[PDB]
Amino acid sequence: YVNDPSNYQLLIKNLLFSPVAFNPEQEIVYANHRRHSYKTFHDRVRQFANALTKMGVKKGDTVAVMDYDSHRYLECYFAIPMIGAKLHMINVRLSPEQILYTIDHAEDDIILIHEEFLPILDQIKGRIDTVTRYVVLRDDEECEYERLLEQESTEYNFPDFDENTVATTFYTTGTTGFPKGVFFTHRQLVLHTMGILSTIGTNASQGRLHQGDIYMPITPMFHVHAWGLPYMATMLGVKQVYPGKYVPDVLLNLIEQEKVTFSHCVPTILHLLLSSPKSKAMDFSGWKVVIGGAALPKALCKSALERDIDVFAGYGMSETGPILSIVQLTPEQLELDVDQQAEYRSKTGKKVALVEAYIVDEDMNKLPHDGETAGEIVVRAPWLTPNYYKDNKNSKALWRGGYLHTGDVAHIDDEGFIKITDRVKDMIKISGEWVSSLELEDILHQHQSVSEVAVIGMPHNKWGEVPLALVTLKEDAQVTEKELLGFAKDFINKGILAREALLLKVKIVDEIAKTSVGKVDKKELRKLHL
Amino acid sequence: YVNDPSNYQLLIKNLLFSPVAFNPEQEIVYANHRRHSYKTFHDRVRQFANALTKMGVKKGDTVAVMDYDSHRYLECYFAIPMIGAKLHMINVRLSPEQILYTIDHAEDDIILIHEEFLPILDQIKGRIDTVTRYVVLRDDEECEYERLLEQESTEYNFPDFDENTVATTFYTTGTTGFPKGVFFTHRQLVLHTMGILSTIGTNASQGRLHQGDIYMPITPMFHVHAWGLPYMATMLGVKQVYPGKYVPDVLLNLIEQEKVTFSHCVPTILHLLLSSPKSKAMDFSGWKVVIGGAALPKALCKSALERDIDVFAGYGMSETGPILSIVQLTPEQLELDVDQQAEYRSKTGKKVALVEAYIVDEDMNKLPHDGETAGEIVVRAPWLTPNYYKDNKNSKALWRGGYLHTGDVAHIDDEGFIKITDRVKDMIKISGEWVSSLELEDILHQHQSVSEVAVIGMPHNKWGEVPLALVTLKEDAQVTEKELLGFAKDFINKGILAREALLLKVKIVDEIAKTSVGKVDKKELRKLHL
Amino acid sequence: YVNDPSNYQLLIKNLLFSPVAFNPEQEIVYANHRRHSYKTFHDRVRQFANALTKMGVKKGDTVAVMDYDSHRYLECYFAIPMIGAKLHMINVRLSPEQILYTIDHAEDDIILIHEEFLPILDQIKGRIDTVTRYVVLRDDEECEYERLLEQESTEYNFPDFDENTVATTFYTTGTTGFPKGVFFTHRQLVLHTMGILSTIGTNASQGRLHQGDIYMPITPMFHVHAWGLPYMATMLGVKQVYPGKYVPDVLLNLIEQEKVTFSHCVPTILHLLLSSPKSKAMDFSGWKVVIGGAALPKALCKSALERDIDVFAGYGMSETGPILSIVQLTPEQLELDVDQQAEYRSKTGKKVALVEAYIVDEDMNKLPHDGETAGEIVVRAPWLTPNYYKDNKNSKALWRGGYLHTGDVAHIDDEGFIKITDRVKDMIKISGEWVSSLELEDILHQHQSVSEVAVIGMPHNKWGEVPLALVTLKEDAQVTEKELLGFAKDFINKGILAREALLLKVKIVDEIAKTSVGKVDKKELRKLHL
Repeated sequence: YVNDPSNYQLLIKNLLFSPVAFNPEQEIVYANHRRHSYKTFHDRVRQFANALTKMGVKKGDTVAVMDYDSHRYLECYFAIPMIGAKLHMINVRLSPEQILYTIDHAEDDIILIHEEFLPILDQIKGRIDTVTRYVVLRDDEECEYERLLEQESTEYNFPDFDENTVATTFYTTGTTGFPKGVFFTHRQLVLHTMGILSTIGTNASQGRLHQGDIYMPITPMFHVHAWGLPYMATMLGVKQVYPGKYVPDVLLNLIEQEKVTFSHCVPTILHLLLSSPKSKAMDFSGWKVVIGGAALPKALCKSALERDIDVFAGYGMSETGPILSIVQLTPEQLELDVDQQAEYRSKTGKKVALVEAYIVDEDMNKLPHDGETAGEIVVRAPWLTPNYYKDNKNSKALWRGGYLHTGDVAHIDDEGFIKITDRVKDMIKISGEWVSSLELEDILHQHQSVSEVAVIGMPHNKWGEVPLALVTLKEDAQVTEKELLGFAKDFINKGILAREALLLKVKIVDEIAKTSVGKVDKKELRKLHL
Repeated sequence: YVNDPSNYQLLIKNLLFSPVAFNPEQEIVYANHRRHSYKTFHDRVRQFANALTKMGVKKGDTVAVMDYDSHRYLECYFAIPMIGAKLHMINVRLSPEQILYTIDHAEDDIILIHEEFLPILDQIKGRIDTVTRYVVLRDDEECEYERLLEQESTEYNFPDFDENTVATTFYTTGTTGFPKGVFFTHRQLVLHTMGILSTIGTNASQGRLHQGDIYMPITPMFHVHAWGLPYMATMLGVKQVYPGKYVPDVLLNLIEQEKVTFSHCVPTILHLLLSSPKSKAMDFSGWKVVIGGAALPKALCKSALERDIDVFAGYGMSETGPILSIVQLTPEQLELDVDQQAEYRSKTGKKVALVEAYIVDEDMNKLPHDGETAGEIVVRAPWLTPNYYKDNKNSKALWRGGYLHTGDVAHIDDEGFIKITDRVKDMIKISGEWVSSLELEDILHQHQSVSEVAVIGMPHNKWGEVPLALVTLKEDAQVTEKELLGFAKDFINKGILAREALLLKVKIVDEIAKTSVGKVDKKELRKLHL
Repeated sequence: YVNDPSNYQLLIKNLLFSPVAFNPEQEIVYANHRRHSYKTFHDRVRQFANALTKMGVKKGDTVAVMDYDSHRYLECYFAIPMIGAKLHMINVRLSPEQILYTIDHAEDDIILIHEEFLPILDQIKGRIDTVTRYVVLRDDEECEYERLLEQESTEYNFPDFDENTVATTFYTTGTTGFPKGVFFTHRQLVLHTMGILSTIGTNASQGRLHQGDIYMPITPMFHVHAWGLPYMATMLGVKQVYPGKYVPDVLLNLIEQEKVTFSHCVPTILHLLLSSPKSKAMDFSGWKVVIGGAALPKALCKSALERDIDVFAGYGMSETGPILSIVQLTPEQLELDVDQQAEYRSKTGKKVALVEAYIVDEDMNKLPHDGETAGEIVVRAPWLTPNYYKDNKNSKALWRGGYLHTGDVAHIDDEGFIKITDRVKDMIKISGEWVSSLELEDILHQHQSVSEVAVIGMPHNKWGEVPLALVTLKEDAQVTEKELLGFAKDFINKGILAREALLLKVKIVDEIAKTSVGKVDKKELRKLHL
């Protein structure tokens, strides 16, 4: 590759070696395990580059990583792409067969795997080909990664190449029969970091990330590049703390002792942290957790707001950067009380810089943003995956009509706020309208003797797909289906026949199938019940 | 596509419409079901082309087929490639998960499936994407294929395109963790037909296929294009009989009544046909079955020769055309008695026209053809798959050193005869030599109280991989491991320590794992026992 | 040239070193002169390659050959093309001026010429340029070719190149004012060999070439690559005998002593062999001569059939491979008596594999194959010359309408049999119909006092071109033109005015002009008489 120095390429090496702020004394902390300055971080990155070069990794090669959140993952986030190789992030929460399929599909050359992830490999070891070396990662000095790093020198001349070379890749289950692989380039990652920093960094007084913060992820970090946060924090040169195993008590201790101010987690982890007895006497009025997993509930937002936590939501769908929208509060919205606060903070949010985000039905129409007309979200951003890896027809459906299809049905307010109502496949197509099953699930969950509710659709000649409810009862709770029918019929304000209460067809089931991540298997319930 | 008429392209349409001999009165017979002349066959091919065009199949599309041997499969062998689409042959003997993986990998658009293969689809129906239409095939008039054909006209202008467009594809399990997809072009198929017709058609008086024969396959016909035989017979314009379900009594009745003279099957089916009571009073002295499945045994060849059957072996490995070598007997070899006949007819054979077939060790050396020096077979033929579909590193190992690697270890006689001794992965690497486990399996199977034997290797510091035997005993047979050790030690004439009898390590196991095809799972036994 | 080993090229070296059968003990025999095994043949081919390399012959060079049928011509058929050079076959039966024109047009670099062809060169020696070396060939040890071969080693690495490189070329007089040069590639020759072997090798019991035959050409072998037979026999590894001078007694002795079973000759040579006194006590019931020169007569076929000779006809026109059609007899046609045998064996035949062979008038229409509608034969085959060398407008007329024009007018039966009736230029265009002069020549030759007859056309205002007969009388035979007119008028069953007997215009001429090959100079008779 030959490049004229006038022509500038957006590379991750520019993100690391030309940050907004660089403090050599700033420290990266791995929880109760290790602590080293930014200068040591740069030296270790160069050592890792030398070690990867020594093992035969080249520009076209792929390196797979399988561990928790640590300094090693942060070093892999940089060193591998800067060599030019591909960083394959493996979802350790998938089934061993799916993990093996992803490894075979991506054709990884070297695998770095944590010690306590070894049994998962042990049952798919012989099935794996195309892999030459396994590096075992440990939390003590007997780590193979540490022994590999301590042999190399801290001197590397990082090459310059085209900004469109692929840097990272990972696989998402989605709704297809096999996991789909998404990929991004150096330019896309750099632009995502810059745009999100411009969006959330310029807010007046709420939900802003600045150079005085202390960062600590609470998301798995093999999903969606941990929302791009580790790239951003390194760009700001802020203190970074990595917890590892995600134990609520260790997390609370790290927040108290390291003075963490910025984080991102999911509603389940936030609820566990808030309900922990250790947290009842902990100061929380400096913390700005970002909830992005799925559908931050209003009650959880209220409970966090009563603890003086700047909690706000964001949207990302694992092939869109991921960040597309974040709730931002104008100064006259900060003076509202906790109910109006929790109303706004639980929304999907306004689109971030350089995002279009139209609402569109089938045949691509541009339904207005009145605030109640729902439709599928289609976006155009500088950091979208062009297609699926080694796929043709799903790639065509992904970019149908010239826009990326999110698969989420939402309505957009006149002021720009987005409120996601359901998923495209989960919409019940009664007659000629489209009701969202989420509000029926919420209504049925309001019952005192109901634990979990799943709503699906079953064919019906005159009224299309009609709804069906599977409910799980509580301890020593036995309410007949007629009682639940009356409970749902009690509510008002909905369309269709009367209030669409003649076809609820609620049934009581002991258990509801869930994915390996922990999400209801609506497809399967469809297979089981129809 | 624009072509100068002077420039000639080798296409399957030339194979069908410009045969060696064309008799409109010659008939194709589907067993006790249907019987129609060659003119009707051409009309049905044109009707199928029109029907496929009507459903939206185009040049780049793929059509999958799942049924037994019938006129419909013969029509699919032609019509789909002549449109320019890809014919994906699905192995119905694989597990449903493997079948689903192959369907997802090949991205089939339309699936033609037999009725009694429906349950297999029923458990993978929802997992399947990228498929638009399913056509159910039946043996009566309610077949969807027949109803689709009877609407179209018998008039089609078949296009002309580049001879390098892919025509057929199918998947082989091999030794990898996932099935590997191989593909061939129109030119390769035409050249394979022409070369094999030139090779076996020009023999003096034994094992020759000519225009007066009657053809009937006994191989699954989704493997290896049924050895290319259906293409060849259609080229010769000979009578063709398709049995379907492969029931030994129906097969014998078809051979008796249709006067079948040429066939290809596997040793198991041949043994079942020979041992059937119905066959004890059947005339067999016009039949020229070709055995190509795997390792035709000498005893079976003798038993068939005592029934006046011209039985001979052929070699094909599912990515080599498949035909690479066929045994051909010189006129002074026909005067030998049954023992010398069965010696020669059970060999791998001499290479067919336009085949190189060298013997080669690691680092690619060209060990001489002395008759006892074993090595891996590497070939160069006009009908080899260039690589594996959507694969990189296995493709590199397939064509390592500039030759296609068969994976079979054999020795070549000075006269050109090849004798396959084992598989590359199944070789036991004791010390510095390579013993073949097949002869030890044969020796141990010679015991009176032994049913089946599997030989594997287990590590040993001073002598590399050493052999281990897993044996299954007969009804009320109990012989200790020491007795089998002495039985193996009784024989002579082998190298290594004494006769390599200090490490046999024979063990008795109730059952031995087998593939879905019925072959021992040596990899698994390795996983289970070590 | 760089080639990926996966990409296979069809080369003559593959035809020689990868045959159907290779027997090192099989011998090539030059009549009463030399006899050497196939291993010696391969060694001599390598030696000739080394010798040609030593003289400066390169890929683009051309080597001309001028001799009879011998081992040297067979070695030139292989060695020259395998180097990549062009083999120019010179017709030694042409006039010295035509030979000189062909040499100048083809620009030969080295000329190999037999001793007794030296006088022909002596009168055109000074006129020749662009030629650097002359190699004199002799039948004794003083041959320059033998002395050149005995210096080189038997070791050559034959290169691999594109399959579309030109291999052979030769010149045909045709109907143009100067000889026209045709050329073929390696791929075309290999495909011709494979296709004809597939066509004639797969016949049931008549007219088949197999690996147990003994081959001996009786055609000049500088015409039409000797019908491709020497390439085919070498591919089958059969014994080959080369007679040389074509003396009938030497030919009969070779057939008797070498046990020749397959041959190809012309009707004149066959008649000379059958009428020889030596042949009256010779066994002929193993011989399968192929007649392909021109228009095998029915009487000669009957006479050969009474001698128990499997005599059959073939069609080739010197720019079509040459083989296009061969008569093949179905098993129920072998049971007919000698008259019906001679009827079928004298026909042009059915088209061989991969040949289209439509019948077409001017403006390219596709007149039906009823069996009596005549038209010009146009073909599409994998082994047709794209054009004439260094020619433009004749090349356009050769491939007019997208098909190669044979120049022969024939009718095709409903069963596929072709019967050539005349040449396009020799058709008499009376009024609005086209009569063939061949049947009038046959009718007039039936007279008892007639030796030879030539029919031409002369203008006539109201009836287009009308026929004219030039006849030669026998010894002391004097029949007036009126007697011949009445003799022709006696016959019946023809169209046009009455029986087209009012314009015969028969004339008696002492001699009729003939080409240097021995064919009537109809153009010249047109020039002389009109």
